[PDB]
Amino acid sequence: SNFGAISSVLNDILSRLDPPEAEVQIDRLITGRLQSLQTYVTQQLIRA
Amino acid sequence: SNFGAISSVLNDILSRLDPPEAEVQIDRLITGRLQSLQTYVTQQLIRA
Amino acid sequence: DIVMTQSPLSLPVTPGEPASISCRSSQSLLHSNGYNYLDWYLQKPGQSPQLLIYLGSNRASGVPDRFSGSGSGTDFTLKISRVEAEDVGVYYCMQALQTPGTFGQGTRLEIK
Amino acid sequence: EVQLLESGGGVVQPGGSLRLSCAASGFAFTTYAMNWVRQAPGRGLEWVSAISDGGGSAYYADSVKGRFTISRDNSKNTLYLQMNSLRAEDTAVYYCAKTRGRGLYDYVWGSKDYWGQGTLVTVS
Amino acid sequence: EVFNATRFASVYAWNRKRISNCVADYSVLYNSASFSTFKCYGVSPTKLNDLCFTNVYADSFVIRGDEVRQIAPGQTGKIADYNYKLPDDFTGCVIAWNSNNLDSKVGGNYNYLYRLFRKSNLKPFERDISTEIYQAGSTPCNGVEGFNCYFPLQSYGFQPTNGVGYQPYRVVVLSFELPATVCGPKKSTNLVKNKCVNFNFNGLTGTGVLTESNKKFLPFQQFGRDIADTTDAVRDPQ
Amino acid sequence: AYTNSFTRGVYYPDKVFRSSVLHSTQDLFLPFFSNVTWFHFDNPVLPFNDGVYFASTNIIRGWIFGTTLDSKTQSLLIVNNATNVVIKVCEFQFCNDPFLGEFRVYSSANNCTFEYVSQPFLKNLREFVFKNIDGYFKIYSKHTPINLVRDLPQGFSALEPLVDLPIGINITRFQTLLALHRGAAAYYVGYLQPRTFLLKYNENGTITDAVDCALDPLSETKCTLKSFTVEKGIYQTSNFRVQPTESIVRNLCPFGEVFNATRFASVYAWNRKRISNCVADYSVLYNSASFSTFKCYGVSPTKL
Amino acid sequence: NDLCFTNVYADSFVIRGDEVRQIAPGQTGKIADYNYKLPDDFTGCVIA
Amino acid sequence: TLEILDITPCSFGGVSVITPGTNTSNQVAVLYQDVNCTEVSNVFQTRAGCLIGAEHVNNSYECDIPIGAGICA
Ligand SMILES: *[C@@H]1O[C@H](CO)[C@@H](O)[C@H](O)[C@H]1NC(C)=O
Ligand SMILES: *[C@@H]1O[C@H](CO)[C@@H](O)[C@H](O)[C@H]1NC(C)=O
Ligand SMILES: *[C@@H]1O[C@H](CO)[C@@H](O)[C@H](O)[C@H]1NC(C)=O
Ligand SMILES: *[C@@H]1O[C@H](CO)[C@@H](O)[C@H](O)[C@H]1NC(C)=O
Ligand SMILES: *[C@@H]1O[C@H](CO)[C@@H](O)[C@H](O)[C@H]1NC(C)=O
Ligand SMILES: *[C@@H]1O[C@H](CO)[C@@H](O)[C@H](O)[C@H]1NC(C)=O
Repeated sequence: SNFGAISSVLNDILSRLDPPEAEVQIDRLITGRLQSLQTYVTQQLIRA
Repeated sequence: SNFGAISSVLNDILSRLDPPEAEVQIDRLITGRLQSLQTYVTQQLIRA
Repeated sequence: DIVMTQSPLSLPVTPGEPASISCRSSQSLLHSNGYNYLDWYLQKPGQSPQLLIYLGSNRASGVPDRFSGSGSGTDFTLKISRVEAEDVGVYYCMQALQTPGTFGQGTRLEIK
Repeated sequence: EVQLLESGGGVVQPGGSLRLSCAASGFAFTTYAMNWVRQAPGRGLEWVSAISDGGGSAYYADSVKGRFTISRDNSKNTLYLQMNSLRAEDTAVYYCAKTRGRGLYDYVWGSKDYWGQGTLVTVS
Repeated sequence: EVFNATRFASVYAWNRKRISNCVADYSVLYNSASFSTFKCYGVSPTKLNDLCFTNVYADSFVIRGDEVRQIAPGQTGKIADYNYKLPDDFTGCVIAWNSNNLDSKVGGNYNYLYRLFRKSNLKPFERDISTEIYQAGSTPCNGVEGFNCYFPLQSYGFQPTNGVGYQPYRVVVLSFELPATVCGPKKSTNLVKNKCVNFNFNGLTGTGVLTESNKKFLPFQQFGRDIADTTDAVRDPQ
Repeated sequence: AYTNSFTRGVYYPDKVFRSSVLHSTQDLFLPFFSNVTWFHFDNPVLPFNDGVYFASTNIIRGWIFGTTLDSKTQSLLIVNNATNVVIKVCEFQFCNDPFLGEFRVYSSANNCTFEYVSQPFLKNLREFVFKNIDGYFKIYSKHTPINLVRDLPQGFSALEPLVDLPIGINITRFQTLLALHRGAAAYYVGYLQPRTFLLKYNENGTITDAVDCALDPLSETKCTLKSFTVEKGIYQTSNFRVQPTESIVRNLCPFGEVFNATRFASVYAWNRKRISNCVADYSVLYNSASFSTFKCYGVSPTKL
Repeated sequence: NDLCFTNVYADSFVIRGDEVRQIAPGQTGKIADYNYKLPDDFTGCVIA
Repeated sequence: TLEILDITPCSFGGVSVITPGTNTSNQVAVLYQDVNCTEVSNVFQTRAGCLIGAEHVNNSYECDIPIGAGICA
């Protein structure tokens, strides 16, 4: 999932972008994926 | 709650703004409302 | 085609007096949109002719306000309130409906 | 600002050809319609030909079907009128004159607000 | 034939060139002191020689220099709303350079032309050529211009005398849509089997190990994915 | 003609291999159990409507494609010639009787733009899918030996892409192409809608069956459950809402003392009027034929 | 006037009145890449 | 007009099926949650929404497919 970034896959937007705006794109991807993994860990804690 | 956006009601900021700034404002509203909903679901899971 | 008639052709009008100019059409020039299709012109001697009134009623560009066209269907009339030495010219009439663009015989306005 | 220039037209042997060129300076020659007018010395005007935008639609009057050849250049803003089989009754003041008409029911042969400068063709 | 084309079209009826199945050299485009505006969205101008795309469109028109700003994702104004619309997810880039000595002349060049009048904002990548006049008043024009009845198309009026922002600026838009076919030069080396390598298979970058696949493909299938955008199998493009 | 196409109209939605996986794709597809029109010389005019499924059962040779099918616009005309195919996206004249006369459906090739030559396409059932997306024109096909030619034959078949066509043309109506010959053949026409299907890929990497996700309420559960054998129970599939219809919406400035006033002032002694706290009607200002000059800057005259 | 710094650097050069826009963090151009590149984490101020 | 009005949101809700398993049968019933379905076969209006496609009966059973409010298929 893009999470609002221009592409979901990490290496394509690393490949096709300069660091000043890739920093923005990677930051939005990290925010989305960190939210997803935290949701998973919380639900595993309740299930455990 | 605005969650740091321009206005909490959706249709006014969709109306009085161009679409490119409106995507950022809608994104801010979605992040706030989504995180509030996730907080409610997690509290409800623990209470259940 | 459209058998056209401009009458009378030679018009000796005193300057300052109004002059009435007519052109007649065999077929109705009122289209389905409600507008009139016949155009009024003037030719100065040695100077190229101008559109004076398009579509029977409205301002062509640069035409003074005392020139006014009238009429509906077949019987149309061109009127000038005041005639001066700059108003000498020969007045024509043209349609826009059929394939041949039919002109008038030319209404020569003369100063006495 | 807006004015029309002509070129050519003079002494010519009948039964041949001639060239008359109409160049425009200050208008949108692509969008405006275009028209052709003959005027003899001693009687008023007669329409001979008309064209719509981009070529394609070419119209002729009753005596001049096939006798006259019309052409248009949208790049160099020039109007041409290629001449064939000249006659002594074609001795008239020939000049290009433009039309308003840009609407659907404006009828390209219709309301012609400007007229060109003018030149005389002598077929003798 | 796109850049040094003799005549560019007007912005309402701009010309489209399809670019496919060739190798593009973007060094001559970024390495030119002629292009005033070189601003690229979604790609960097430096790394354009290592990206490989399915198809490239070239859109060419002439605007005044003051409104090269409007040719951008998510801009407003006249040209952006009625003549030329770029979407907000635009990939590719727009460039411009001054062309006063080719498109502006003494007496005004009245060939280049733009739409000012239209009832609605234009869709991105759907551009019209229509010449029906605009009715701004209440009276139906019925195809008759006059008062409250405007022809929606008029010229720019290019003078050499006017300021730098009013000079004709030839705008060429490049667009990239990401089986890639249009890409610049690099040494297509030999395949390395059974080793942990950094593959670049026709732009599909990544790392991993490369073995043969025993699973049967079909002649139209380029690569293989199992689940959740993981590139399982690939074909070499040679 | 009302006929029931059972399960046909399914193709590979992309060029990507998948195996042993369920996949839900949303693309232009022929809906399951659809009302395809049966056409039986005689070939009526029928419109495109964004994607057409053509199935037929050898005097049928090709198709013409376009908007006017005449000089007013560009058009496409794809014909087999029993050795290859010719694909013209040229500009043609009027084709009043579309047939190969030695041919006449190729009317004229003035102005004309594109040409392509490729492999030929060649009871039997040859079924085809034609669509435009993104400026392209993509074709899919498969041929199958059948025997139920009296009606629509049952089976499953997947359609593979043959060629891609970089066209970008306004297409809205089209013909099949049978030359004027004086055997009775039948061809079926389907239409495509943007509906989501769930495809099951096999170990061959092939489609085996699918579910039309708006066909019946059971297949919505197969969509939302990503399976084909729904276990017994109650399944929350989707939501619904009634959509709103016919949306509703719930002092005059002294302009007459500015415009229709008797005595005005000289240009050195010009007047001001400050105007505030009223409701201003500029539609009366704009709708007047007296104003020989109308110009302003920074605002639009209609949108004031 | 209120903030104290461990080290303050001043850098001076002459460019064109167009190329003032390149002297900024995260910018491209001839001056921005081949003559004077500002870092992305630039904590400073520019005067022309 | 200076009248007073009321705003109640127009009807929404989840749709939900009743399936007995595909290997048993292919018929399904559909439940529309909290709809007084005068508007969009056999209809049954319960407190748990109204049920389309299921046959009302009189005698009671120990049931297996729950719907709500004591009604179960
Ligand atoms: C089919 O078309 C190709 C296209 O050039 C041509 O070369 C070939 O001769 C044609 N064959 C027949 C049988 O018409
Ligand atoms: C085709 O070219 C001829 C040659 O100039 C031209 O007259 C005609 O208008 C063109 N037709 C189209 C549809 O472009
Ligand atoms: C295609 O032509 C039809 C004319 O029937 C028109 O209605 C439609 O808007 C055109 N579409 C495009 C994309 O130009
Ligand atoms: C498909 O795969 C099966 C087993 O996976 C194999 O037996 C068969 O030959 C393959 N090919 C087909 C059906 O064309
Ligand atoms: C449905 O609405 C009608 C209209 O008033 C009402 O009479 C009926 O009792 C309602 N049914 C339920 C179950 O609320
Ligand atoms: C169920 O019982 C009620 C009780 O009176 C009766 O009215 C109704 O007809 C019965 N339904 C059937 C299907 O027998």
